[PDB]
Amino acid sequence: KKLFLKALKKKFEGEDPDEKYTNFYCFGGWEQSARKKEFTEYAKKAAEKRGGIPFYNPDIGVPLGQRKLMAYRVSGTDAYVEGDDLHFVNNAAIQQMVDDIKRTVIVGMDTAHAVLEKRLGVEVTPETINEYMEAINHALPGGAVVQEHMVEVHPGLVEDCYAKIFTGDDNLADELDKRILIDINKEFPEEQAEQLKSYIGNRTYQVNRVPTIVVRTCDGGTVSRWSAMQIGMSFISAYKLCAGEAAIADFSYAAKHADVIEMGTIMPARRARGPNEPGGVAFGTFADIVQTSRVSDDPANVSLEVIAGAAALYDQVWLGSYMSGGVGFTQYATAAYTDDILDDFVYYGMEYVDDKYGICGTKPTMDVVRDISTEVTLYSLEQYEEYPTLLEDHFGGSQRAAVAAAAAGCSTAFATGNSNAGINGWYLSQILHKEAHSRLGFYGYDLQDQCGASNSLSIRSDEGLIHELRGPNYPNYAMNVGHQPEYAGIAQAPHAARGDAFCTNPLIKVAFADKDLAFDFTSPRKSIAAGALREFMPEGERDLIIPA
Amino acid sequence: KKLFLKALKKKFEGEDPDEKYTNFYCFGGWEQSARKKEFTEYAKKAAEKRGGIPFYNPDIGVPLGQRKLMAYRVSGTDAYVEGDDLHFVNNAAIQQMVDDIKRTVIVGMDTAHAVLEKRLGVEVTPETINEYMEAINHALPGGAVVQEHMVEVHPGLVEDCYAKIFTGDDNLADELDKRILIDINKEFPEEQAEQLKSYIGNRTYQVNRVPTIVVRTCDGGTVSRWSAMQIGMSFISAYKLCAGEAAIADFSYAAKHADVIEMGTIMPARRARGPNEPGGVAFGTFADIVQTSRVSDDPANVSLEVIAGAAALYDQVWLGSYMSGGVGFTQYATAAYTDDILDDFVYYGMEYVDDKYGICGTKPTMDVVRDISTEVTLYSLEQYEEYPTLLEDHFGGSQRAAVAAAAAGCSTAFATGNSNAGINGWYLSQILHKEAHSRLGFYGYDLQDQCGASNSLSIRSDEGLIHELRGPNYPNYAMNVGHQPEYAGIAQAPHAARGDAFCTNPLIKVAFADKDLAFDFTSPRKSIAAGALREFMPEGERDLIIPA
Amino acid sequence: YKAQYTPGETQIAENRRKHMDPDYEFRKLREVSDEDLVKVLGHRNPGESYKSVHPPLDEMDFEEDIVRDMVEPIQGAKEGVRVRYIQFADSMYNAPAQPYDRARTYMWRYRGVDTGTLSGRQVIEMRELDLEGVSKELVETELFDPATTGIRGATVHGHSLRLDENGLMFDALQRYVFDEEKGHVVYVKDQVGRPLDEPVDMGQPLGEDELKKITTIYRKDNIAMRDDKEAIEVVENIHTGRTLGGFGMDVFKDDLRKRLGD
Amino acid sequence: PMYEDRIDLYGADGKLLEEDVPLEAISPLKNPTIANLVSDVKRSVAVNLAGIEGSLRKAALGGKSNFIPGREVELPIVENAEAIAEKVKKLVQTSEDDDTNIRLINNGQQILVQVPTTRMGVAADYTVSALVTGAAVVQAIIDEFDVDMFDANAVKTAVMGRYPQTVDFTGANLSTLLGPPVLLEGLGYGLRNIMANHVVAITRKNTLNASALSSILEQTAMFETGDAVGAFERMHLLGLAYQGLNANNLLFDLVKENGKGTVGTVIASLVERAVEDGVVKVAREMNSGYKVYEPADWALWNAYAATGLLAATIVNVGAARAAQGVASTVLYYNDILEYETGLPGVDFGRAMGTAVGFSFFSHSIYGGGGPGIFHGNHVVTRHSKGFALPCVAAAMCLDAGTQMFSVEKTSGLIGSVYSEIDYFREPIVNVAKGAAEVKDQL
Amino acid sequence: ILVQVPTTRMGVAADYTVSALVTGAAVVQAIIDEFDVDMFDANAVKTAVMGRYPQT
Ligand code: F43
Ligand code: F43
Ligand SMILES: C[C@@H](OP(=O)(O)O)[C@H](NC(=O)CCCCCCS)C(=O)O
Ligand SMILES: O=S(=O)(O)CCS
Ligand SMILES: O=S(=O)(O)CCS
Ligand SMILES: [K+]
Ligand SMILES: [K+]
Ligand SMILES: [K+]
Repeated sequence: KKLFLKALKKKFEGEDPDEKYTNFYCFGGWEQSARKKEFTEYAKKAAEKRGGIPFYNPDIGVPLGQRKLMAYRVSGTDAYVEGDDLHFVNNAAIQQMVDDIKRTVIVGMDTAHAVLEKRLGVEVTPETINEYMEAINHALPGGAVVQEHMVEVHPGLVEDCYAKIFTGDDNLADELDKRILIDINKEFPEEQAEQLKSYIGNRTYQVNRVPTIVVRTCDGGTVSRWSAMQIGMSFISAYKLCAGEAAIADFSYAAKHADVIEMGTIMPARRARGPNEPGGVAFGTFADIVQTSRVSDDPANVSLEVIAGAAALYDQVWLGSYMSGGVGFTQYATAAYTDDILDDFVYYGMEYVDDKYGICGTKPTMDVVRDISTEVTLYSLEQYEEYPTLLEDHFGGSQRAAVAAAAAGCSTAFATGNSNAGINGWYLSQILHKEAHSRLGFYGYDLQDQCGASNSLSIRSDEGLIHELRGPNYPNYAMNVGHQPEYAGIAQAPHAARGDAFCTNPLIKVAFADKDLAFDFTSPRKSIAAGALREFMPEGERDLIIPA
Repeated sequence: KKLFLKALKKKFEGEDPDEKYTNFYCFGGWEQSARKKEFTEYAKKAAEKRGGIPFYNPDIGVPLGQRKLMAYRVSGTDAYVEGDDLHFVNNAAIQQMVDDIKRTVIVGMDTAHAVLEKRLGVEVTPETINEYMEAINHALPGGAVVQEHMVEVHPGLVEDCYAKIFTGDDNLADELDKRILIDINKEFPEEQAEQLKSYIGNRTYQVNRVPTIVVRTCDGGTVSRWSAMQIGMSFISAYKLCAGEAAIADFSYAAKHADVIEMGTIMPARRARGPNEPGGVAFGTFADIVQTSRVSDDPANVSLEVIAGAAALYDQVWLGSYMSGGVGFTQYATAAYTDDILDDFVYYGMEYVDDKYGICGTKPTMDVVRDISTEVTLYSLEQYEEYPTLLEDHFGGSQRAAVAAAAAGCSTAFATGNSNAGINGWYLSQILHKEAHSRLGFYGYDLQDQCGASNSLSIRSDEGLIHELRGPNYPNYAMNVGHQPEYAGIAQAPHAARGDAFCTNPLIKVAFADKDLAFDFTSPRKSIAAGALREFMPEGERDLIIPA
Repeated sequence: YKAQYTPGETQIAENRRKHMDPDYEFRKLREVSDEDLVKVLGHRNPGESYKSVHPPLDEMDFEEDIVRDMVEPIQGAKEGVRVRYIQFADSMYNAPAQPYDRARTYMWRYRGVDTGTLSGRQVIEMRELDLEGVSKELVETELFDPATTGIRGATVHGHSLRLDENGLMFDALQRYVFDEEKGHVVYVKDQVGRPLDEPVDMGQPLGEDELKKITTIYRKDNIAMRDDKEAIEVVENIHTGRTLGGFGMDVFKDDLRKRLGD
Repeated sequence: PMYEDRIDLYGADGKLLEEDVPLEAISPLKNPTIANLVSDVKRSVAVNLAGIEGSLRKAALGGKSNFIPGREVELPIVENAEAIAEKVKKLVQTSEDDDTNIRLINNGQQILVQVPTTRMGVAADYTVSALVTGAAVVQAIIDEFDVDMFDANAVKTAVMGRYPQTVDFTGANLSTLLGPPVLLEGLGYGLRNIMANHVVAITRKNTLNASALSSILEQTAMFETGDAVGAFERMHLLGLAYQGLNANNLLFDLVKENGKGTVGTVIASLVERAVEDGVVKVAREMNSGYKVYEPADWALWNAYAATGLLAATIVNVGAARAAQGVASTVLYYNDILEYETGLPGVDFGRAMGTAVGFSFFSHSIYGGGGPGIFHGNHVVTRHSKGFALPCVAAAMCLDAGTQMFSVEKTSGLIGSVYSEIDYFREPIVNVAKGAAEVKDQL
Repeated sequence: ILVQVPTTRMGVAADYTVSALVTGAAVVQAIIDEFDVDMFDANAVKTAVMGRYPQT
């Protein structure tokens, strides 16, 4: 039975789901909505503060709710909410996810430890490292360690700020303080733990989480710098160095350049941003940030959870605000993580692949890509044709294109273990979709779509790139909604199918295996749902330093 | 009698101000401080939320408060606070100042109106403009105007978001809705209003203030884009255009490129940031953002207020966080706006200049620069020599260098009406300061100091530039504390002396003459002091959408 | 050529010249054993051999470089000894040595020097062997008042503060204490704050009156900068030369003429 | 000639190479060796075949501990380096007769690729050499081993890294002495983008050849930025001649006469020589007896001061055999020189200003690093217009092993690839050759 | 004025920005020399020719 039928039945209560006809213009417009009513009341109360500056007013322009305004089920959850509750501005959980990614940086410690031993004649032991890790959990949130008459940051404002450590060296891990250790053997299933440790080797890393209030006041480019400053201070403190000598410059260079792992890379001038902004986050990097891979062996579920997180990050926040703004792109994104619609299409594709090829059962070929992409696309289109309330749900073509193609692309990757085969399948799905419905998406939806087949397997300059390393700055992808969240899913898809511990970076994967993060990356859907119900507590609020 | 003597007396209560000897090691360390005891208590309570991860701990590293830990008086106010209350993370007023600058963009309306009339055959009247301004005050904060089934932004979260209009056309201004008008004739003294209009002509501009919660979630580069999107939506709505036709692209191009006035420009890759981040804000632009010029005829007062705001923006936030981070640079900055110390030096310089040359009484020559800079520097140095509690106050050389040279530089500008003469005076002060005390600032304080004289009046490639247009990305200036805030003062100084309505851009000056801004830009000192006392209410808090 | 060292017509300027003038021998005011010196430095144990950072120069093989081999390496570099540091705070109340004063002195008088000047501290980084030789001279002579010259590698706050009840400079870590019985300054910690097994007696503070005579800082209640018009004039001359050079159009007028010629 | 200045060119060994040469014969605008050098800098590309092979084998793609499990490709690339190099030649050349040069490095573990000047001539900037070499290596490898279409994009990624998701070639296995212009601090800074350690590795740690190479690139860049235009041109030429090319053996002799000296004694020697040569004269005497000096020739004084600067660097850092003191040396050479004379320091304070920041950022927490990683396109050391970085090159030649970020660690492969190019390795003798070739044509 | 910078200058420069950079410096100095612009006014001429660079 179709996975979306439950949600459709509750969304269109008391309506014949096979019926192509219905009643409109009979809901009282915006007054049908509890949320729109709340908004209007708050708008009124606000007049005095605004000194009469006109504000939110439903009588301006379009009269919303001539049709029935939908609630949405966050897929896999019991959260049924009006769409307004999923807007990133209205959803504290979506905001904290972005801030948690943005405020995280990973720094290798082996170079610094080598500096300590070869240049400063200091011996490094688990005991000195534990001392260092305690020092930096005082320094990182803004406490003084060296100078007299320092003023300091209010700890009540930065309780989310901390530093942890992980190592591929099991003997060292046994000696490190459990309070600040990310234990790879504890957090991951055995086979994943072994795979991670084989790529990490006997290397050691700290994971620094800068305060949320800092990245909100400032930006992503602040983070690696903030981290490096307090890494430096902590080494000076814990190892009793000259507070400013030649060897200190080596720590800085390591922490800022040579041994630092950032979440995202810088943008070109036209869309200029520093590191650790959403545009610089590669699809495979985001997939590794999401932690569903280590608590689930269901490849469809792992991919679906990545897409949910990626939808909020890339379409809602990045494209819907950073690169545009206003009412934005909530429903371009929610189409990919509500009402179990995408779930149905993906689980159909996985079943089809499992039966015909086996999961990771065949080398990628154009024959295999065409077979899977066509079948999954056809099936997805037929669902929208068979269920009128489904079509009324994904009322925008772009939404329907992204969802069908995601299912097509992920399935191709499930079969072949190849992400670029996956996106080649994605582009076939799109142009097939176009011929079937004599429509696709919005005005400029398929720019990358028509460019896509040729560039999917290209080896040229700014065309060829393994999909895992593509991201929002890949030229074809730089502008448009309804792609990037799904590309993250396709980057995840072959590795979930293979049961890989990670997609692109083991250090990133391990760095987010941490319960002390505010956002729960093991299930982006459940956290976003909590934010929709206003049950999620974000970091970085300023209640302690402002009037009541 | 010296202007700083009152504050010194309260800061060092019951102590002989001439005595070169005092008692140390007798205060109980950090427990002498109410703020540090508050910090320690919150840190303890935080253990539970942190699951045992170590946190703020005064026993880590240096034992603060071996000396007496000072309170600071915000200059011109009755606020005496511990320095911690002036840290940008602890001060919601400093945070809101940065956000108010960041979330502001100015857009010309004449080009759009020409598109409406010449390409779309629509007539523009004061009435249609009033309709447009009502539409955008619904659309800018995230309300729908054209599409059915739009979700919207909670108005309670974005009450600080609005659009206003100003025009050099008095007849048009008389017919616009006063609720959304910035009235040049009302906000500026008559002669300043005339000067502004002589540059502006009869042109019309809108000032869009994007929601605080948006720039905190995202960044400065979001703002001109957010503005442009909703300008587009509002024109489409108010003028009943096709919702997506060729002429619409002209609006977008005008609002994003051709007719937009941003606060700051982009950074180079090494310190990459989008528009409207602090590093891109030129000194004369910041001087124009500060509004003291239109409420005060005292040139020293106008410059001093600009320096206070600039200290918070450039040293505390930009250099102290964006470009570094951690405990940061609070007192490098506060030296320039506390205890009326800089005030004394500047008012000494102004009186010296007024008596000998007259305000704007002479052409700039090296003779004049040498005379004023030397005199003011000597006087400022002798104060630190004459008052032991003053030297103990500005205990860091960088602080003392910046404050003395600021007085030297502003005074030079007061006499000559030339900002470049002003900074040339600044650099003379610095190397003179160095010879007198056989010290100057921190390790790398005088990079720009030693390069300064030669590049002050240079005309070459990346050396020559009129000082008003210099900023934090001017190469010599890109790295170091204790310069940029003071440079903003020097940029303001000759224009304050001249009684100019603005320093670099009349449009920016008018755009911040607005009582509905949260931060009071007529007096940065008073707002910062209110933030220090936790009496300032910031925008963008999320209490409405989170648990209690 | 007869070197001038620095401009100025006051005793402060003269004191600076004497510090820089290599033919002027520093007056030795006190005795500090090699062991106590090594102890306060806090880098190594007295009696142990110097540790290397790289092999000795003769055990390494170099390609021919005439220019390099024209420069005599210091002993510590010959032996490949690690680089270490010593760091002072100098009270602004007429400490006998002052930060840029130190740097200019070192670069005239010592070889293979890395020195950093700051308002609150002045540091030397040097081959440890040669560092110890240099450091002895820096603590035994008139360049060192045990009361107003603090040895400190970190937490350096104090140069700008009032002196304590016994006339000693502030030290947040109190690496030295006042011995009331003898009236001596005694180091009980090394320069980074590790407690010493056996404290080191640095002797008596110099008098206020003696410091006023020999200090290298200008102060209004002693000899004001304002009184040294010669020094100010030369500072302005340096500033002016830099300004005109940066502008270039006038000082290079003859160069421009040729570029424009024909 | 435009200018009247004549100079004697001396080699790194202190011996006369070419006598009575007009100043413009060493101008970047006239000297044919400098032209050839700049040309080679722009068109030369280092390809790391072993790196490509290793990256492919592990699917270590995009660098910085990126791995993409399941996308591994196994190819015997280094084993077939000669066949690959020949195909790269065919794809990169414009004719069989052009100046394309391919050379195996480290027995084929690496390759030097020199793109023909014809391609450079119809390109806007210099990125073409990497871009074209990149496309050639990718197609050569795919063609040589018949790589499957679905594996082929891994080869592209292995060669050129994260581009175009990144603005540059992050994690790539090819490189060029110049980085992409999109990472430049300032307009026209291309030739300033070469780390001091690269200069040292390229010149095989020979002191004066390193300072010469750095000076040639810096001063040539000053022509590109328009700083060496009109009034300022002669200053930069004299700077190049004296500080970079040991004109009249002044540099070699200041070091020689101060082999057991200090920064102070180098200054004394320099000031004396300047008075002797009429470069500088007493303007007035002060009450103490202090003599205030003034330049008789401003551009020439700056060149003399700049020469004493490099000499003082060699003497003080050479004495330590530890490079960390170079920043300190550059700073106090100028500081002491100014108060010794009342003259403006090197580059009118900008060399000194640079050294202040250079000192800070090589001894603190806020950024920078060891002295070997600095260059003219660095925010810290960009500020002097050609007169500071040659000291850094010289200093790293003299370091005997005190650095973590040493020449071998940062620049080993780079030295192996480019030091074969004779003009790179021994610029002084070859620039003198170029000067002789054109002195009569001026 | 149309200014076409000699290929000789282009040949020893890394990229094409040299032509604007050199022309800019020539025009700035040409104007200052022709009218004997005061030292304190001269930086206004530079700013008029090359704009906000290098703050931008
Ligand atoms: C004015 C444009 C042209 C443009 O540049 N963007 C618009 C409008 C813009 C506005 C609408 C705000 C408002 O109404 O006040 C916003 C929200 C962007 C913003 N400024 O914040 C938006 N669209 Ni549009 N826009 C959407 C969509 C769509 C779909 C709607 C088709 C339908 O049958 O309803 C069509 C494109 C298409 O036909 O494929 C569409 C076009 C259009 N879209 C037409 C208006 C069409 C009309 O007159 O109704 N959007 C969608 O397909 C779903 C996602 C939805 C976005 C909001 C969200 O994600 O929650 C919104 C995304
Ligand atoms: C460790 C360094 C080296 C470095 O790269 N930065 C340091 C330390 C850094 C840390 C100190 C944090 C801590 O103690 O935990 C911070 C706050 C930057 C950060 N990471 O957040 C800072 N300095 Ni510092 N730093 C300062 C200053 C100074 C002054 C202090 C001299 C004195 O007598 O106290 C001197 C430089 C000088 O001598 O000119 C100085 C040096 C130093 N500064 C020496 C440590 C000196 C020591 O051992 O005590 N700073 C100042 O001059 C005042 C402003 C003050 C800054 C904090 C603020 O602005 O509120 C702080 C700015
Ligand atoms: C030099 C550079 O650092 P890197 O050398 O790139 O590590 C630069 N930092 C800074 O300039 C720090 C500026 C603020 C801290 C020092 C204030 S004195 C930056 O992060 O881009
Ligand atoms: O109608 S357009 O396709 O231009 C934009 C839809 S969001
Ligand atoms: O001591 S340093 O000058 O390096 C930094 C002072 S904040
Ligand atoms: K509406
Ligand atoms: K932000
Ligand atoms: K502490």
